[PDB]
Amino acid sequence: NRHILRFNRPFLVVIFSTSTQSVLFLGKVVDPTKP
Amino acid sequence: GSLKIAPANADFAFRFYYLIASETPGKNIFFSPLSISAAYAMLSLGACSHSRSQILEGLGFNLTELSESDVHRGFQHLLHTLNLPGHGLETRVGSALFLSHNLKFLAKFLNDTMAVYEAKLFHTNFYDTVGTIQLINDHVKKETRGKIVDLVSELKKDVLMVLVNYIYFKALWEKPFISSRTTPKDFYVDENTTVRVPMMLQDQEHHWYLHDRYLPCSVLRMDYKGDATVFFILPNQGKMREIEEVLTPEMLMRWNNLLRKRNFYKKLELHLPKFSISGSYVLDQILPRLGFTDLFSKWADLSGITKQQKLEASKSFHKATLDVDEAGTEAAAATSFAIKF
Ligand SMILES: CO[C@H]1O[C@H](COS(=O)(=O)O)[C@@H](O[C@H]2O[C@@H](C(=O)O)[C@@H](O)[C@H](OC)[C@H]2OS(=O)(=O)O)[C@H](OS(=O)(=O)O)[C@@H]1OS(=O)(=O)O
Ligand SMILES: [Cl-]
Ligand SMILES: [Cl-]
Ligand code: NA
Repeated sequence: NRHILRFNRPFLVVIFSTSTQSVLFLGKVVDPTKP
Repeated sequence: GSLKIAPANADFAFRFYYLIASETPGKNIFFSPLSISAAYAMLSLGACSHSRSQILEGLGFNLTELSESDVHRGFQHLLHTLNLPGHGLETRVGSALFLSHNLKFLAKFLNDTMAVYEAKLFHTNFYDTVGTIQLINDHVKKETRGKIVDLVSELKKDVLMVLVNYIYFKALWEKPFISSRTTPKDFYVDENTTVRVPMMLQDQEHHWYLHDRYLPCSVLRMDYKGDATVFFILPNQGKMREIEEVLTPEMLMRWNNLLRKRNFYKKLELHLPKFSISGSYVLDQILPRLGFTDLFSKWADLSGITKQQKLEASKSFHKATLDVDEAGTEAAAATSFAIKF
């Protein structure tokens, strides 16, 4: 099953500006049912 | 160019992440490194001597390679670029100084913050703690379209200035999800803990992704409409720490460069939660462990702000929020820094 991704366990997030090459936001989702 | 400051800013981003992840493992993390970097670089315009160079070094700047001018002009260009119009992408970054009605601030400091960081100046009465907290927090809330509430959670009566900045980001997916396909699914927090989340689904599009052969993870890069991307990095079950140990600017660039080759652009069945997370940090408690011991000590030289009183650091907060849904991402953050006498 190499053409599937399930984000159903903790994952990391890197939001990147490609014009400035800046990491705008960085984080980790451990439990998405905490707002 | 703001390319001269890109290496230091990324270094700081990943140093901050690593500290949080290692000190509070098993917890949601979310922050804006850019907001923190820009706040502290702006603050440094008011620092003198050793204190000025130490803030910039803490932020990752190599002052043998870069001049102070290279740093500040880099931020000016960075912030200008982010604030320019885009079609399916809103980014706004702004700064402000809340200045004591009483005190005489040095014109050079005020001029530099306006010229480089486009700082808005507000005057306030810091004897009115309740009113000043509301004024600052309402400004940040308004600028973040309601997302960052109660940024400044404490304020001492001897504060004479609060620096703030904010970032607001709202961007559409190039490849959005169809919301009729979103349904609740199991999310495995750990071996014993399972929660329910709305899981978005798309399966007709090609996406940029890889299964890393050197590390226990997969990496998806999703493009936004406009000049932004997001990497979603999915460690294999139980391998989050292993990926965190290697999460560096160099690793991000490795993944990015791998995902510039069309053999990593393939059809994908993608299940991604619709969700919100947030982060809330006390930077005055954290940053001494990332190179900022001078700034938060009795020895800090902030005599570029005023000659009228001897100034020291007070509280510094950072809050951030992430909202992911079928149409795109909304992310916001803000940073405060209070100065007392
Ligand atoms: C864990 O190393 C093995 O996988 C490498 C790719 O892993 S990935 O970076 O997660 O995709 C593989 O090298 C590949 O890397 C290319 C590159 O440098 O960008 C390229 O140089 C290689 O092709 C010439 C490419 O090999 S391939 O994907 O198998 O076609 C490693 O192969 S290598 O010959 O040792 O460099 C490596 O494979 S192995 O030692 O487990 O057999
Ligand atoms: Cl304070
Ligand atoms: Cl295929
Ligand atoms: Na884009």
